[PDB]
Amino acid sequence: GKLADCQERDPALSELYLVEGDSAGGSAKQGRNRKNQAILPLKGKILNVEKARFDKMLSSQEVATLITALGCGIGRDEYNPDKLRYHSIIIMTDADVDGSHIRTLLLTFFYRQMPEIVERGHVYIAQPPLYKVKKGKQEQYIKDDEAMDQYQISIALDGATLHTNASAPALAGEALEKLVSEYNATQKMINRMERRYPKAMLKELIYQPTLTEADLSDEQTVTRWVNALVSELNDKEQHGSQWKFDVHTNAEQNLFEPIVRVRTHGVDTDYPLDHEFITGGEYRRICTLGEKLRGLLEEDAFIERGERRQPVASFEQALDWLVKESRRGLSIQRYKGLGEMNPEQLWETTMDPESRRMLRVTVKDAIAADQLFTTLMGDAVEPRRAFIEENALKAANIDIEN
Amino acid sequence: GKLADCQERDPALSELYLVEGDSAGGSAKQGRNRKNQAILPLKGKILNVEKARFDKMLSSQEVATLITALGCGIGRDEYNPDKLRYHSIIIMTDADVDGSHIRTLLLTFFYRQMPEIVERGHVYIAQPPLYKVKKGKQEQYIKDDEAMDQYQISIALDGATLHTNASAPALAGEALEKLVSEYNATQKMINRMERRYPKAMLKELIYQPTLTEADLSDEQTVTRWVNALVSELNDKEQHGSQWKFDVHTNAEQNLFEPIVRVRTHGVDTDYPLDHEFITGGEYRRICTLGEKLRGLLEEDAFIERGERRQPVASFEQALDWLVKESRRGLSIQRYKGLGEMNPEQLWETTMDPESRRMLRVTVKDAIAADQLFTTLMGDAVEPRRAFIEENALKAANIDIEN
Amino acid sequence: ITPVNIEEELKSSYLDYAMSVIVGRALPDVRDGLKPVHRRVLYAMNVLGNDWNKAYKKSARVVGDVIGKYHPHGDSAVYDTIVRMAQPFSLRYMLVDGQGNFGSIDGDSAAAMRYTEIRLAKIAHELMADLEKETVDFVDNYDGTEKIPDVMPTKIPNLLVNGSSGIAVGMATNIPPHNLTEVINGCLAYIDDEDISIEGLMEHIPGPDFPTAAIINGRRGIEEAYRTGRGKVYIRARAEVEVDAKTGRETIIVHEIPYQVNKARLIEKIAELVKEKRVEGISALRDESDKDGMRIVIEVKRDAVGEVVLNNLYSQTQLQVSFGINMVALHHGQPKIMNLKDIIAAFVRHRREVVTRRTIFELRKARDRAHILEALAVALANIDPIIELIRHAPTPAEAKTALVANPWQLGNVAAMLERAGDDAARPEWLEPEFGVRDGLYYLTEQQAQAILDLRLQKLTGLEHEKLLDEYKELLDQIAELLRILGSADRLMEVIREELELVREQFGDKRRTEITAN
Amino acid sequence: ITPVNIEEELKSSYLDYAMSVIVGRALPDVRDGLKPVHRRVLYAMNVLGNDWNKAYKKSARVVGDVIGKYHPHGDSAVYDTIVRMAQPFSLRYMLVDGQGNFGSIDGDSAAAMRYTEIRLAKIAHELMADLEKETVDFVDNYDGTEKIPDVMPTKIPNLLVNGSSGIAVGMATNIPPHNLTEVINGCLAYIDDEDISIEGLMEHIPGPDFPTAAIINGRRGIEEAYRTGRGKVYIRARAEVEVDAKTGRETIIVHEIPYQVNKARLIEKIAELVKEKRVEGISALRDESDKDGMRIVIEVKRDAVGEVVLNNLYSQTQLQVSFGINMVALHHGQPKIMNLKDIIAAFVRHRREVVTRRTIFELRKARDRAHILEALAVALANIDPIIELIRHAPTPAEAKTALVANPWQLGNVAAMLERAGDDAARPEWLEPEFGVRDGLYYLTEQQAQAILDLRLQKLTGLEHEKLLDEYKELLDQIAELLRILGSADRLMEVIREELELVREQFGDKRRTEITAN
DNA sequence: AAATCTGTGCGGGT
DNA sequence: AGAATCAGGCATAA
DNA sequence: AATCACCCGCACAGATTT
DNA sequence: GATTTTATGCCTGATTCT
Ligand SMILES: CC(C)Oc1c(NC(=O)c2ccc(NC(=O)[C@H](Cc3c[nH]nn3)NC(=O)c3ccc(NC(=O)c4ccc(C#N)cc4)cn3)cn2)ccc(C(=O)Nc2ccc(C(=O)O)cc2)c1O
Ligand SMILES: [Mg+2]
Ligand SMILES: [Mg+2]
Repeated sequence: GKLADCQERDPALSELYLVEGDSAGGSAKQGRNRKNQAILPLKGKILNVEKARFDKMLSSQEVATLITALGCGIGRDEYNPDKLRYHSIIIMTDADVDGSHIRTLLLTFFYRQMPEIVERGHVYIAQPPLYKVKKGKQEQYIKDDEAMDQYQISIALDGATLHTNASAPALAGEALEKLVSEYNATQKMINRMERRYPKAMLKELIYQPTLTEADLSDEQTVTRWVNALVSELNDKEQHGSQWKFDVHTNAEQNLFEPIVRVRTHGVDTDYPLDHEFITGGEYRRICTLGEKLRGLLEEDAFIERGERRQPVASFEQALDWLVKESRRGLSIQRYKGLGEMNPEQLWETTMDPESRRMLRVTVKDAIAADQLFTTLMGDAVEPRRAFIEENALKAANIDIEN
Repeated sequence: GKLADCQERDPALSELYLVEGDSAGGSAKQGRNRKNQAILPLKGKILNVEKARFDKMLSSQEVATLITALGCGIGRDEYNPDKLRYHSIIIMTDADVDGSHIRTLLLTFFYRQMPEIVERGHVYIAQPPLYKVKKGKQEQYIKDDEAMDQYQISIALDGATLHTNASAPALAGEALEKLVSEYNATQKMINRMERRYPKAMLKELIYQPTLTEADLSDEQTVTRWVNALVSELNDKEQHGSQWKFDVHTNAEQNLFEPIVRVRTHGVDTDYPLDHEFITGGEYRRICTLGEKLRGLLEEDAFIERGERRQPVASFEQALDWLVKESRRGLSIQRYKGLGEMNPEQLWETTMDPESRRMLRVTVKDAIAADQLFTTLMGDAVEPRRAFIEENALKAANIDIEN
Repeated sequence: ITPVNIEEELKSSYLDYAMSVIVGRALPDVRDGLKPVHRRVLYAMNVLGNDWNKAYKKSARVVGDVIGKYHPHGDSAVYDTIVRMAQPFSLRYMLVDGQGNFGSIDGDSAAAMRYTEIRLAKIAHELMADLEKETVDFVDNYDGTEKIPDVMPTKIPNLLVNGSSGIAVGMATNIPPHNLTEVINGCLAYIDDEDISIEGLMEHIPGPDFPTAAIINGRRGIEEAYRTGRGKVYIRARAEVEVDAKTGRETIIVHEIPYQVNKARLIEKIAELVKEKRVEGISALRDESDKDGMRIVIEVKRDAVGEVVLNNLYSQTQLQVSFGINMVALHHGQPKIMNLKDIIAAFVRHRREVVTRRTIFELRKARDRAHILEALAVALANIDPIIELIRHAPTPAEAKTALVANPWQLGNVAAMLERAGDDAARPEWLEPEFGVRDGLYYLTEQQAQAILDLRLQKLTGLEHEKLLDEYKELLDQIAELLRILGSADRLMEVIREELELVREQFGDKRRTEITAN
Repeated sequence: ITPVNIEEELKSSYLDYAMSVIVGRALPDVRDGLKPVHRRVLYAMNVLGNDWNKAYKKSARVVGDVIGKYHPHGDSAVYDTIVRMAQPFSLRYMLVDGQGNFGSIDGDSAAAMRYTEIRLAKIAHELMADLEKETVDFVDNYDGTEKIPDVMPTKIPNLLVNGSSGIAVGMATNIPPHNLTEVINGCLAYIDDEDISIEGLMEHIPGPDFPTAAIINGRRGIEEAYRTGRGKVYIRARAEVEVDAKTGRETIIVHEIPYQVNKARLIEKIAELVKEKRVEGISALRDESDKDGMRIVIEVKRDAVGEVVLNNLYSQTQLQVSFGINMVALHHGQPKIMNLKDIIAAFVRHRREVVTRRTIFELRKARDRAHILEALAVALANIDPIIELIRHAPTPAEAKTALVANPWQLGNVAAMLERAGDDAARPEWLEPEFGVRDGLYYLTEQQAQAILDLRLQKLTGLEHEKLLDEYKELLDQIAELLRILGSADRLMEVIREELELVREQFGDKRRTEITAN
């Protein structure tokens, strides 16, 4: 019942798969090496043995079918890991949050009921793809979002793109690639500090010259600096917000802060660029990038895409134009789940021995793992809530940003 | 077995229904009178006992359940019509072709396996409605298309409709109604013979006078009629048609060979008219209707419609406007099947003992019925093909012309 | 075959799942009290133009559109969510107007998607008011192809009015309904005075108001729940004992039942209890509820007493239930326990922000329209030279350049500009080079393009006067919009007027009665 | 209650059912070779704008639209019909481009509606060409609310190339696939001479051509089928015997199997036959087909000859099959048995009708456009009186009446207005009162309204000349359309050019091989 | 040892 | 006699 | 998430009776 | 057009231990 057995009888070359969803299991049954591979679809979420009792565990059908399929016993004085069929086991769940939840449930079951199986290293986790990209001739699969970003960046700078400053220089690859990588890293760093300061404040600081706090002292040049910053911010404002500046001489080094009134109708008291901000390394790297990102572009300039040309006046405009031009004849497909894939794709992505990729589960420490399982999967609400709160956004505020 | 038996045990006041489908069965169970009515839904088309062997009949689940529900035996030496249950049986299938096919299968089963049940008159056929009409307060149900057409015609001439021709005449009811009914009958007569001639020719011949065969001659008399008809047809076109004509003589009568062409380089080459056509009664009744239907409208004419006056010619447009006026505050719905009807509607339309309508099945001759059943439901294809071809549209092409 | 520790995999997977369920599935938002599925369903229905005064649509169409476009989940959950919103006995104020079979209080279940039909309700359009005037922020969908609102610009206090119920990982939320008029009066009282205590607010809001119109017993639980955020209350059914003299035998009649109670299960439980001799003095049980109303009849034995047998039913049967009030909601993307004053303050701040953004958008649009109207009026003032110059134009670009590089006389229209002076109607982005400088208008590129797109039909007198009328009214509109932003009291006056209008439009009467022990 | 004879009821009911099935479900139409379900599905997909170079759509959307709007039947039949058209091993030229798990040659399965996607194919747009130019007849749907084409204006000979298979009450039909290039060559040969014999036609069309590329063993049944409409042919698989020497081993390799045969069932049948000792000399059986080709390997014993076992396999198992050609189709709403010449003649007549109707529609549109452009050109030559009249008038209605009242002198544009062929560029519905009279022009109401909508941008030279160029082009277009409608030889040239273009675009190579016994 | 009888599958419908 | 344990209901997701 | 158990015509093995 | 049983938290009533 709901188990496609294999032909191999020796329990050292067989495999077993625990597929999520009936359609995915049906598709996988077609596209598999029928000699030494088996399938066992799971209709949905399964029993949690950590909270449930032994009698209810035996009463259920999914766990009972799994126990029958594995071939080993259950409980003390009957369990015997030597009588094991399907020496290799693969999970292969979906790539969404419910897939991770089902994976955690299966790991809890295997660890609590059959510790020796996990210890000996007979449990594997599969890594199905997420994106598929075709460009007429080339076709490939891409996992998660990071690899998609890397592929997009590489395709953007794939040939041509000889940037012209004044008449006809040529950065020609590596310099432009380094500049793009640095710009993306700085933007990623900026994106993770939106709560503390406005985006526009960080964006404008890169183009303006360095503050040079070493030679600032009390020359009163900070007043002109903040005035120019406020005027530049207000020049291209398109949201109705207004900006003002305030300065004082509480110490030897004069201090200043902006005041912003925004669409919310409430005014923030200050966003001070205090001693920590100027001494912080984030502003130092921002100024480092800005030093190379000054007004390098001359009166006449353009980007030399392959058999194409377009005048430009800003680096972001050139990047956007290159990205848009690189996405002309590119086709992309996104898989919502395992049920969207035909048997050939599943075979060549997850079930082919010569091109599949998997992870082996191993145990580092016993007491720590037992404590973690008891804390997370137990029937005690308060410890679980405290653990979730500890690793909440309060602990996500990493100040390294690197 | 999906059988909801009634409470009454006396087998002289019980009833049984064989509903088509599952949704209709559920609605009937909801809306039935639980005291002395039972339901027995059928999932789909049932076994054809005429072709199937005796052993396979008892294996099928549907017919086995039906036989068990009826309570009588099956086969010789065990059939016992005296010990019968559910003395009244109602079919009540859907109102489409599949319903008729299922009805034929059930009738074949009842006649072949239980002749005495059919002979004694214990089989009834229900007749649910098709159309529903609403006019604010006056709402009702209409069965079959002919009743709908009659209802529409009656509502079109429900009061008013005083046709003012020249100064102040008044048909005043019966004359107009009889004229409209006769015109509709002639239109139906034209439609059934629409294949053999164009619509325009038949529609224009009614306006023309009689052929006047008395003064017919080879020259100066045969040509005038056909030329007048062609001229009257040519100046009323919207599809780029063209009507041409020729005549000939064969020492007996002067025959016409009119021709027409439209949206094709080909030509039929003949639409002959001779003594046979004029001798036919269809032309006689066409001339009889056309004698009244002439250019009676003067420069001033109108119809005294309720709070409306539409002075126009070409009385067909007046009829269309009257139909539009009738449909101004009218709503019509067409049920797709028994599933659409709610339980109250099913209760009050066919299952109510004091407002339902049914048909009783009786046998006139035995040998004729047996031969018909063998010819139709038998496993010989040639007699069935011959019977279908004989009663095709060729048999429907009745030349009675009345 | 890379290795991986079991502890790290378990930790990462469970934390990701818990965070996603907490911030995406169960708890509602304090500002509008809608879970993401409700917001996505309402937005999808709004985009299709399924208004409250048009033909119905099949449920399957809307469900499929919601699944395909915005919500990447199954069909059963979405259809059940849509069905629960259309039931008169589930929500205090229905948000979906449905036609078909959406279940019943007895315990039946709705039909499939293929047979039912739905459309938006009249009140629902108030939740999505001023959605197109840049009032709320938009975020990308799962595949980065669509835009969904981050929060609706609600005009109804939806959270208190409709309540909520949800189960998350490590926490849960449960809030009962309320009455609209009382909540609006409380909001106005808070607007008048911002230091009002809980006792002052409870003058206008005595307590909950369920749809089923049961009785609430006790008063300490409500006050404790409002003061702290956690409490317990007792809901008791409405029943009576009636006797017609004659035989001297009384009967118990029950008209109403508590919130979230099934009639069939209650009747069968009563039958089972009286079967096993666990309740004395009950002879017959019947249910005559049909169409007209709800009626459950219990005929007692001859020697029994109505009060004694009646009091046992509350103790044993489910005619009295306990409701646990526990208020949890998302404030700024984190869970928190709220009370009444915090909810009212959040609603008021949301309204202030929405009104400010709407005013800014309207001001920008009015100024942009007035800018083009000025150029059209100036061009019509000097039509003959304009056409004379255009006739000798080799191409439209040369005509546009000729029009731009030449001053023009104001003419008799300059007097109107005397009312339009003081730089009140000039766009912010416009430079001081253009516009009237010394009684000679200077045209821009877009103004010249608009002039070139002028039809001959507007050369008549009536069309000429309509532009002047439009300009004159736009000046007053701009003045009013400026005055609204020039002070803080006018904003509160506008908010009060809107709340009063909503109360007048959607007011209703109270159902549930509160009594002490 | 009313009595009714069983015989009459049975006769009427069965005749109604048989007549509905014969012309409603099973047999195809000769002109385009599509059953009603195929036509309804294709039209529904076309209306939604699901073209061949756009994003895919879920199958549930199309199925629901078809069920609700056009086809009142169950969903399983519609979905199976949609799935069958997307399989490369069922149709010679696929009509639907699918994405998902649509099954394989083993006859395994197909995923449900919520796990697949579909769109139109490139060739499928050739069937529905010139649908909007009033080239075919429309009929009401089952409730008099929609319109559906009576027949598609097909440009591909669909019936011959794709074949058909259907069962009815009292008759059936079965036609195999063919090659497109051969059929187009046959049609071109027929157009040059209508008295061509069957032997002449068979020179361009040797025989069927299945998708699977089997081998046809015989040549006598094809002639009988094409000469009388009924015949029988044999389809044989492709296999060979290869010897590697060493120990004199023999192995049988099977590449290509016949049409409509499942590989898994064939393998299981061979295994059952060798198991039960009914076929001697076979040792082992294996399958090795993976993504590159089909290969079935059979090993034979060292004491047997490969040829005998191969012939036994051909005679016993399903490696060799018989196919009975039986051509039946609807001609004018009645079944009829046909041969190749009748089909070709019907297709040619259909093309002639479609081209004639399209030409008439295009001529009408061109005449209307030229009629409007004449009025605009005449108005552009009297600018000063027109603007004076418009300015003096107070209302657009008064200006329109004043323009319509007086004639307008042609001016310098009289050279081209009179250069037209008298009444060639004049609408047929226009009265003789208006138009170019003796030395003056008379305007209608619609022409005056069009004049009032003119922009000032048209006063430039380039815009003025573009209208004259367009009018001159339209004159030549009208002349060409009139010449096409005139003679009966230009129509054949147009048809030949269209057929040649189709052959160049969608041609391909032959697959099946034909050999004698 | 020649002649009947008995099943299976193809594609649109309850 | 009174703590301790075991079921069932509620609303969005496999 | 694909499967239920029949109707319609045609051709062809493997199985019973003459 | 109809077809299973799980996770997650808090409250109740009913049954089971000492
Ligand atoms: C849901 C889907 C199916 O369809 C829709 C619908 N649906 C309808 O509009 C519909 C469909 C059918 C009916 N039918 C009837 O009302 C009648 C009533 C009746 C009663 N008696 N006779 N007839 N029933 C029938 O005709 C019928 C036909 C066959 C039947 N049985 C069998 O065949 C059968 C019987 C026995 C056996 C056995 N052994 C086997 C079979 C029974 N009944 C009404 N409405 C609507 C919208 C959609 C939609 O747009 N979805 C969508 C959009 C976008 C997206 C996206 O974003 O990707 C996703 C999704 C949709 O997919
Ligand atoms: Mg999923
Ligand atoms: Mg039907």
